[PDB]
Amino acid sequence: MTEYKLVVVGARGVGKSALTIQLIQNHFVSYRKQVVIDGETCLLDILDTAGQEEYSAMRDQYMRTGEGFLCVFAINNTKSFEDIHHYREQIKRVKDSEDVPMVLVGNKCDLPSRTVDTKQAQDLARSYGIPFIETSAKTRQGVDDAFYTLVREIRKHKE
Amino acid sequence: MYVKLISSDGHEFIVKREHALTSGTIKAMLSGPGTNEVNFREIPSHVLSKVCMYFTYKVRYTNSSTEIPEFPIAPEIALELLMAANFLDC
Amino acid sequence: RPVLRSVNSREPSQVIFCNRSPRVVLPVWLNFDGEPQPYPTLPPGTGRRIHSYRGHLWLFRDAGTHDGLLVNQTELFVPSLNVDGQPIFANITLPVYTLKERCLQVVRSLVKPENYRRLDIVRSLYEDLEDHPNVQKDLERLTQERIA
Amino acid sequence: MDVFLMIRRHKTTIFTDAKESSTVFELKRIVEGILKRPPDEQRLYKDDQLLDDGKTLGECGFTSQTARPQAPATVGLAFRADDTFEALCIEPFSSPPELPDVMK
Ligand SMILES: Cc1ncsc1-c1ccc(CNC(=O)[C@@H]2C[C@@H](O)CN2C(=O)[C@@H](c2cc(OCCCCN3CCCN(c4nccc(-c5noc([C@@]6(C)CCCc7sc(N)c(C#N)c76)n5)n4)[C@@H](C)C3)no2)C(C)C)cc1
Ligand SMILES: Nc1nc2c(ncn2[C@@H]2O[C@H](COP(=O)(O)OP(=O)(O)CP(=O)(O)O)[C@@H](O)[C@H]2O)c(=O)[nH]1
Ligand SMILES: [Mg+2]
Repeated sequence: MTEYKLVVVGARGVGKSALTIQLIQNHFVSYRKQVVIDGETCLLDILDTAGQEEYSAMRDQYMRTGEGFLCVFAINNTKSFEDIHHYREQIKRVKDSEDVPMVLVGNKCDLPSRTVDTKQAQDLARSYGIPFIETSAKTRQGVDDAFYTLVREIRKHKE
Repeated sequence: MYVKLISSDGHEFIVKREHALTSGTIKAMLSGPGTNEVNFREIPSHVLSKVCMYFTYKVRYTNSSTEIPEFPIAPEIALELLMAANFLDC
Repeated sequence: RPVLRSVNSREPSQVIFCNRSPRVVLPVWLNFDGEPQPYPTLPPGTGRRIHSYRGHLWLFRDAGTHDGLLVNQTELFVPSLNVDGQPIFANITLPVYTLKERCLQVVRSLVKPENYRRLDIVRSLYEDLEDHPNVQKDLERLTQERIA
Repeated sequence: MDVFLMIRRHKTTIFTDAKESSTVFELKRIVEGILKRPPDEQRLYKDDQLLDDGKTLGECGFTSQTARPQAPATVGLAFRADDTFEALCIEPFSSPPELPDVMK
């Protein structure tokens, strides 16, 4: 059985931890789960949900082992969406490649204070060549699709 | 103003004087602190020609600002041109 | 602190790395300690919108042979700050190598380092072949050249 | 746009340059300033075909992509001793030795 190491990334408070907790235990307030995605049973292992900033050679060596990345921003926060570029570029640096499995994730679509329009993110995702999924850690909406899509983008990257 | 560079097998090469001076050796044999042609007894014509091509290459693409191409060196001429370049100080 | 080091300006500057050389280019960033740090390779003819910072020092080498290259016709590249958000352009080009150094490159690529001493060349060219391009050697040279 | 040329007659080879827009007659003028022969007594050739004195260098095939400085285009040269015209002959350069086994 193949194992897919995923890293959840984003600005502070975008809901990285909430999404992963919602993914595993189906609950909203070690990250491993066996799942069947496109007929191939695999094991998802979330590597990090902490948004603190640390450019240590050890964390680089830790992020370098991750196979997929969920770039998460909150649509209630404009700067979380603007920083997506920086998180994406840091992934390119540690992976030492321009094409790395990635998925842009917009969290907190249940909140009524949207400041980042959906049209903006799909345009940004279309420029990045990666899928874009709107998610809600409170309502389970899109959580499964967002991680499985990243697993799909990891299988796509292995030629 | 031009200068003649004579190879080992008698091939004559008229090249612009400013282009020939790119090599420290030729520069020293013509313009010392105080001379129209120089004979190279151990450089065959198929090497001295490539050296002159390097001269015009060096002169033209030095002042270039946007993009410089590679200077190609065929494998069969590589050693004979390496000896010359080391000898000519260019 | 060394002189060939980046500055912690923390002011981002979008830059375009443009490989106009026939080589696969290795972008080298000199960190705040002057230590050469490697960055993803640029195939020949490639351009990437890069995210750097003001005052950060860069140089570029052939990813395979570490041959020296030029960026905007200088050995080193420091991005200014983006005026009105427009990117700064980095134009990586080949140098006008010496005919000797270019000859060294061509034979290094054709002969494995073990067979260097199996050629009809002078002994002086043996050590010149073995003196492969090294980033640390060039940094010591470019530091001593900044004695202005 | 410049073009870089190797004017060759017998065992003599001239490395000079000119613009794509320049004509063959202007090239013949530069050969007169070097070899001291009147352009009327000059005949310039691309490979084997004679070049028209009125046609520009680019019109003859000497583009910047074919007459590069690191790989110039070759132009033949033949003189005219009074009313006697010589035959175009360019003595070829030497040959390199077979590449050593250490490089194969
Ligand atoms: C493709 C390509 N082809 C040829 S070249 C190339 C290429 C590829 C990538 C790049 C990326 N660019 C650089 O490497 C540039 C170039 C040179 O200038 C040095 N440099 C730098 O970044 C250096 C630097 C930073 C600096 O100030 C920094 C000032 C930033 C100030 N902050 C504060 C506001 C919030 N916020 C932030 N808050 C919290 C967390 C994060 C974060 N961010 O990521 C990550 C994650 C968790 C996610 C991704 C994977 C990894 S791994 C690792 N350790 C990670 C971490 N902690 C991560 N969390 N962010 C940023 C948006 C802005 N001064 O130097 C670094 C390396 C120390 C450049 C070129
Ligand atoms: N309404 C709502 N709140 C959400 C959603 N996702 C996350 N949140 C809230 O956002 C806050 C931060 O999310 P959380 O996952 O805990 O943190 P994080 O993004 O990992 C923060 P750090 O980057 O510091 O690790 C929490 O209060 C959480 O309840 C969502 O879909 N809807
Ligand atoms: Mg967290």
